[PDB]
Amino acid sequence: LYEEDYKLALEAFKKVFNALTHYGAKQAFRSRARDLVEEIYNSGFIPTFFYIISKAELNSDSLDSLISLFSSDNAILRGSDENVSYSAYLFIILYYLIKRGIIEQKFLIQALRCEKTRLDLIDKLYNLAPIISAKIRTYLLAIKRLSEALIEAR
Amino acid sequence: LYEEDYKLALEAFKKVFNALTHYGAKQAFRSRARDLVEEIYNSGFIPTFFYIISKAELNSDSLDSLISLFSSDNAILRGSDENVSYSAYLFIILYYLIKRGIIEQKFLIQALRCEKTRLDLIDKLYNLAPIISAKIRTYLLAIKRLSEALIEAR
Amino acid sequence: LYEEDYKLALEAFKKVFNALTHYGAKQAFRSRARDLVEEIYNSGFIPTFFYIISKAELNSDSLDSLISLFSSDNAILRGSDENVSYSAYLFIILYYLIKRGIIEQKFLIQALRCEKTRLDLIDKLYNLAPIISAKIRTYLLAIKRLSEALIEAR
Amino acid sequence: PYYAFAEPFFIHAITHLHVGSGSSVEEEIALPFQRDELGYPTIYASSLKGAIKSFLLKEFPDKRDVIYKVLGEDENPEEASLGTFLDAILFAIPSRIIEIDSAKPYVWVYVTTYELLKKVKLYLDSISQLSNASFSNLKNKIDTILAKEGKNITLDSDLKSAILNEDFYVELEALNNKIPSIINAGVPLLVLEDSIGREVINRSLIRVRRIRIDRDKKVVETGGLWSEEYVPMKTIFFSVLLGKESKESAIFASCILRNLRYVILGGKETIGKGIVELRWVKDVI
Amino acid sequence: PYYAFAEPFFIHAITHLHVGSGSSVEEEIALPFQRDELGYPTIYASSLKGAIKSFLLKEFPDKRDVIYKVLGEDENPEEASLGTFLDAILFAIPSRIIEIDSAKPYVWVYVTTYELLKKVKLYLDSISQLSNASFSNLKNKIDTILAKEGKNITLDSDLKSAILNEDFYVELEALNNKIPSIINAGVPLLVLEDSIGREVINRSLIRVRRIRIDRDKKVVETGGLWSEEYVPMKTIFFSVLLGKESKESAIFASCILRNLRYVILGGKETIGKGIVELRWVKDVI
Amino acid sequence: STQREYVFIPITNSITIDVKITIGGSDHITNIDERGIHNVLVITGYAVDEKNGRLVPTLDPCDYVKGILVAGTPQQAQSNDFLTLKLPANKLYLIRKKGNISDDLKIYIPYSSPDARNSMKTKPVSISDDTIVNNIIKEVFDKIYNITQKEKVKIEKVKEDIKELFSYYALEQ
Amino acid sequence: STQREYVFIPITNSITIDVKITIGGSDHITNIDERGIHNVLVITGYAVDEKNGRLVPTLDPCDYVKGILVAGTPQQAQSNDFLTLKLPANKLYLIRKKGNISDDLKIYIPYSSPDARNSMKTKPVSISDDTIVNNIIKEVFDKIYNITQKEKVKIEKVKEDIKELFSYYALEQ
Amino acid sequence: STQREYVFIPITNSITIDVKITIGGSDHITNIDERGIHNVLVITGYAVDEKNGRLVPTLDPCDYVKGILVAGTPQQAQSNDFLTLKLPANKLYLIRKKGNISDDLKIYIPYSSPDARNSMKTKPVSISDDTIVNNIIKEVFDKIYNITQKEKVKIEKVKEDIKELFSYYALEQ
Amino acid sequence: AIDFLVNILELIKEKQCNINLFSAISLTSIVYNNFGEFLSNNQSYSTNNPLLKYHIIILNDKNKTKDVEEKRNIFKREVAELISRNFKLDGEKVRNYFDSLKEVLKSLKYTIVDVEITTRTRALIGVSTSLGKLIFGSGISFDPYMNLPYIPASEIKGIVRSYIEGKLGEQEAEEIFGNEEREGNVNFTDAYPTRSKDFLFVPDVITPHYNGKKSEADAEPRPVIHLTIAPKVTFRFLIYYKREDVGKPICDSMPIILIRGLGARSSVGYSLFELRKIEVIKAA
Repeated sequence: LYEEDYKLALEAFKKVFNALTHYGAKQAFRSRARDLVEEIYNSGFIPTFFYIISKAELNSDSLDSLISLFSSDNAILRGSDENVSYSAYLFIILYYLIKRGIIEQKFLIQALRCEKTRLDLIDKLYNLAPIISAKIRTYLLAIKRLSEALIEAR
Repeated sequence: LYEEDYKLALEAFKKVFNALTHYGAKQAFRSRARDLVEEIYNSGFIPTFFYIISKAELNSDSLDSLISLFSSDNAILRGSDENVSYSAYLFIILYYLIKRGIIEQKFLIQALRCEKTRLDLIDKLYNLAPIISAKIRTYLLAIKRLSEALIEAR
Repeated sequence: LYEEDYKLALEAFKKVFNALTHYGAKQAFRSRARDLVEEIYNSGFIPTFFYIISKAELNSDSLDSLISLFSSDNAILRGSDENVSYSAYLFIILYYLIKRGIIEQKFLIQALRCEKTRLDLIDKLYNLAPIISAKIRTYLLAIKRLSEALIEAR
Repeated sequence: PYYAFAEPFFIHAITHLHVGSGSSVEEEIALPFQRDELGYPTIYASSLKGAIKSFLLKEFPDKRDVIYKVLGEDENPEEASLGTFLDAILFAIPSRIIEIDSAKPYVWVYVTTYELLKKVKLYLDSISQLSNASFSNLKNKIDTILAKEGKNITLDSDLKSAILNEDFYVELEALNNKIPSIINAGVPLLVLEDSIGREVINRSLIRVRRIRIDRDKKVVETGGLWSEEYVPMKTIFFSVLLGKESKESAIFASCILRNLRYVILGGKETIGKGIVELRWVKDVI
Repeated sequence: PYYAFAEPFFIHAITHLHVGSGSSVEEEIALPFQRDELGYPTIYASSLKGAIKSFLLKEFPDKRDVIYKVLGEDENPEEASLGTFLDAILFAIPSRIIEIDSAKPYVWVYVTTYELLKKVKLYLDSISQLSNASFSNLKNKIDTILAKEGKNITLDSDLKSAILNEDFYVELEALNNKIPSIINAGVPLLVLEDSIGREVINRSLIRVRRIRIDRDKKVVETGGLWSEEYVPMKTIFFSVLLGKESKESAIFASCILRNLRYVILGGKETIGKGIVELRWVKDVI
Repeated sequence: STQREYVFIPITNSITIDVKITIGGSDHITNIDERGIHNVLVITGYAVDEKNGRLVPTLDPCDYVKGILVAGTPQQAQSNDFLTLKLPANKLYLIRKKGNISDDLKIYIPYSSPDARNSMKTKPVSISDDTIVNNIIKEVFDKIYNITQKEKVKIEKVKEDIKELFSYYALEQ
Repeated sequence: STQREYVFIPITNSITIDVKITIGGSDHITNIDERGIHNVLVITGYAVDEKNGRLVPTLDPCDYVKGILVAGTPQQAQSNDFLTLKLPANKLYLIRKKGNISDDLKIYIPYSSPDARNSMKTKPVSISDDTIVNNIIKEVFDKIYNITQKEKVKIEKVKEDIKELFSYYALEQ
Repeated sequence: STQREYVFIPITNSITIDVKITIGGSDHITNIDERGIHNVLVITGYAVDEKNGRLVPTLDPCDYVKGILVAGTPQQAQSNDFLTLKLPANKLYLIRKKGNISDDLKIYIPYSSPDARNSMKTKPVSISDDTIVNNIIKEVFDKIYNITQKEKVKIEKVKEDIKELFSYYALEQ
Repeated sequence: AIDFLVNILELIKEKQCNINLFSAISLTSIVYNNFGEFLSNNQSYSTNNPLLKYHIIILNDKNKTKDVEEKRNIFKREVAELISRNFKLDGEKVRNYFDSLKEVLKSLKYTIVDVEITTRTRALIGVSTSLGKLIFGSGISFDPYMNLPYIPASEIKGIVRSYIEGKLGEQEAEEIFGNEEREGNVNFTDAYPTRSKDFLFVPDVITPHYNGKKSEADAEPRPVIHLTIAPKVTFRFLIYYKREDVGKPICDSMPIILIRGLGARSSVGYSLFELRKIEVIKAA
């Protein structure tokens, strides 16, 4: 009928394809995409989310880049290859969580701004893990397909 | 009514037949022709198309081969069997969409060149997923017959 | 109410984060969380447990702060970074042992002081080692992830 | 009545078992396991019948016509097969356990839900109303359980608390020691609420990544990477074998269904998957 | 007999083994060893079959046709594999022991749990039903032990109590001081109850940390540090090789399995971590 | 005390004569060292007011206006409509930090009245269109950091970052 | 149009007399439906000044205050020093959203002077000392929320709910 | 710096005299390595005029002319009708890219007037008739790429591809 | 169970080659870290245990905590000496194991390169590993089933590869050791000590004064007792392959790399080895 998850994946890959300026960051985000959907299927969402935020290094420098990618289109993720790969994938997940109204965008953005409320963000995510893991499947699979299509390998 | 599509399919198959050189790529194309038509009508057009492009590896050189194949006749899309056949079937679908005016030809030949517009192409296709499920069935089934007939089984 | 290892890890990390005022202490705690898990596997949980306790160098005053950390949420671990980090990790392990009900809070708090207890604590640990080592490591892996995520790299 | 004989049986997985479901595009597991109308794994009666009928057909080369009469010919067919299988309902699945409120140790138990027992009760009702072969024993062993719906419950021991598959916490309330245990197996058997049983059972499957290595350089081939999905050994499925008149059918249920104990279901039978033990409820309760 | 031959064999690690299960997210090490449904080390039968098949394809080059027939064609298979590998059950694994009051101080000792022996007996029962082969010696040696379950057991020693892997204090009791050694080495064999053997075995592996040096400044590269699980040398995995009658299978069991002695399993062969030997119980016991 | 000045940096060139100080001290918190701007400040919950562009206090956590700090005091004809405030150098949500601040500082904010007669519907806008990005280097970033073209011949770096680093939310009213 | 006034919820009696209209109309933003408080607004970037507790403006996105939104205009002797502003009913940071909003709204907020004479060091204080919960329910949830003591005997519900849902930061300087 | 000239390859021999330079420097991006021409050039919206074949500028995004790009200058007799350009090697639609580019390049283009005197219907022309491929080898693939008939005994690997690697649009008008 | 901890030191002093050294050290670490408690307790005073010594010794008469804190450092030093003194190298396990492994590999048609290297100056290998880390803060690469310190095969392969790389280009390095797209061609095994003159482990110390200090004002010593691998120990490891064109570099590289370092902190001349013997057994 709708396949709105594919539309959302498309309009999110639109963004993250225009923030990873350096090409290696694109190739590494593709690596993250081809793997984290399998990991989230097997080992649930909360463990994979912890593994993503850990490898992302969400220092306040990056967090500003994400909060800007939310609204702006001239945002650019800054960092190393893998750091921005995991930051882009975290943004993918958070975009889905916002657009589908699972989280309030005001609350999320206010959390990423502060160094403490990020813990409350992770907590509220923990309380919603089953619904999130049931919903985000098609979105993440679409993102995986887009990544392996529109990006050359290494 | 779709009774001209038995000729359109003949033309598209003649093209993609004289286009693949290695016979293994022809047998792989036969495999794809059998496999994908079920998925298009079981899983939807958008999911199957994402799968197709993900397995097609849209790199500018093979893209140029396809662009010429639209217009030339000796065009040789090359590479690897399991990877050139998916591009051949994507060409099948695109040849249909062009020749039935469902998508504008110049827009396609242009978005198959500029990476940015290549994403807007997929967006357009998302906005035409219901229309391209009703029209193209007869065409794809004709391609299925032609594949099973003219390409000797592996 | 029973809380999963990730929920428990988040709940503990929250208050241990709100108790390391200085930032060098935070980075040292991260450095601990990232290797004490491999150490616990390699050298057992009881050897590593008492290594953490000793290296914490409690001095019966920081021990008071650690004990207060359970009751209040305004308590603050005090000492040097290379000691405050170990006191924080010691509290992490104690929070697990207490919350999972493996060892009573009164027993633990009565240990770490009053040297007569420490040895029967050793014996009790040798009784409960199969109970603890089953999942202490997957509780501490979440701590490792949370620390790598929400604490900068020194 | 309609059915001359009715042979309900269990399917215990000796090794791991993989009954292929059929791939797709939005699948995220290249080779999935046959699910049922509510997610839980089952064995479609077609796979059951084909596997068994192919087993009997070579383990009994003398009477290769009693089989063809009860389970249908493979050449030109001129009559409907007299035998009728049924979709193997998942009965109970093993699961790792880290238990509370008991020093009595178990490293794994059996887990089933209420919806599975309701489907089994459906099978039993229909078969007892369609073959005259009643199963008051098993039917009451299941009615006694279903009288306790909406509340986790343990049968073969007393636990009162447990953590199943390292994630899920349950507060079991032993039904009664007065219930004779369904298939013994030593270990306890939990009957869980279904909303939690769903996650537990899903977590109790076995997903496994496999690769394909090039045959001349010891390195993976491109595209040679997938995942498979087994149910663990000691899994119990419950199916029913149904039969009609024409005393070839009567032979079948006296010469064939007694020498039938071990079969190979599903695929990957070169990876040692699928070895199955059938245990007829006729002689197991 | 559904199986022309059954060839249960043990797998003794010569060097350490790494048969990895790929990187995951819910576990801390970066290259764990293949676990099982219960949580013990194992060797998925796919790994066994792939390794053994590649090996003896490059070893016996004249008999490619027999090998393909019994194990499977590598391209365009017109027929299934006549040969079946079962998953390698972990039989006995070394462990670091510290104990006073022994006539001999041991440095390490084998360790087993009753669940592993139950799985071994299950393999033997299944293949003895599905074949003419019967292994009464192994079954006797095994249920001789299994009778004395519910407590920790030392087969051949005088160890009263010990500390295994410097974390688990166990009080033992001898079995008979008469029962033969299945592990033909005077090293004792502890057989522990589960839920204390599960950790003792999970904790008995070898997590070695490796790095990658930044060739330009000769320090560790950033993000170039990982751990890997190996299984100790002399670990024993029990497994069964099965075959169906073909007259190529007979030849497979007539010289190839009589000349299969050492193979290279798993990965990291270039670190010298693959070598392993097969025993063929039929000529061991 | 050491007093810095905040400035709105929108696409609106309403910043010509709004300060008194180019350098004042030997340092502005904002630095530009061959690598792009550093210690960029962010102010959240505020928006720009392009018609006499100033920081307006709305109550939306999404409205953020990034800007730069310069050691200064505004134009000695204000404090009627400028938010003056002093912070212990930590509540500064800074971006791309280079060093550390001295744990005390006073700053001013260009304030505009809430004007509760019109809905302050604000919209996001990024700084593009180098036409306005080229001059704004001279318009403020040179008149203040006159080391520009005296140390950086690679202005395009300090040109491409502001193209992407600085942003705000816009009333468009 | 409509008027709604913001009321901070600290543990101090700087709120007793700041409200002039209890209801006036027949609805509000904040609600209480048999399960506690819903549709609560949160204001960030501000903190409390309990000696005449008003939302002192600072720039740390972390200094926030929590309060409910009821209708009214305060005392007609203020709004010369209170934040009056109109928002499109969505740019508010609402806690426990229940229904759609009126797509237009006027807001009144107790605003304090920046007072750039001393280092603002705000301190996070949660609501403890349930005696405080009692005297705050007497402060507002009886003088305004007359629906309490009319429908809810669940005073423990709203007490435990105020003990957690309402925390804030304050300078105490 | 560097100068390159793109030479059309239609089915006509109007190319024989359209450049004076055979090598000029040492490297043309158009390379041949045992497998056919690598780094072939394609431009959009353009179709050629085989009768004295020059690139007519159309606007049809389907209008593409396939040729090879060689270093040189045209005949030292033009730029009164031939387009020159300076493109930094990231704006060139090179196909069969095997080696990389020198991060900048000046390009010349054999151009012709629009000739606004008829409907500019272009014709899809695909290089067929390997007999014409033959002379095309000795005309340009041997004058310029002298390495022919010295190294490649597999000229058919350069004869089979030009029948397919090169198709274009001609006006035939 | 606690008697095991109380008697572990006696155990080391008596068995000396047949205790699991890994578990022995990990168990005596509990003693070391609860020293004051294990000290202030009636241990069932055993005239043969090393911890009775600290009851009759008196340091800092007045204060007790500092007395215990200095007794603990003396005890750490004594533990290091104890491990160094009693735990020596039996050696025959390694010879039999390597002979068996060589026979195995010969059966598999492997060209073998038997190599024995002697340690010149006391070596540190796997300092970041875990053995004594709980006591000394720095470990040794120890195989707690062979019960002998070992050089990881990965480490030797890596040093050899770095040398061959800097010698013959990354291209040739990968043609020998394989890149991420084809397997290697040379196989190494861990190095185990066959024979040692007198000791196996010997203690040592490092004392950073000005490591990471701003000035002379915060500087201070900070000694770190830690075990090293005594000189004259002779490790042994194999190298095998089939592509017979890869032996030539391995012959050349081996005697040159060992004169440089082979372990940690080699810049200050610690992990220096001599190539005692290279033996080759062609695949024939």
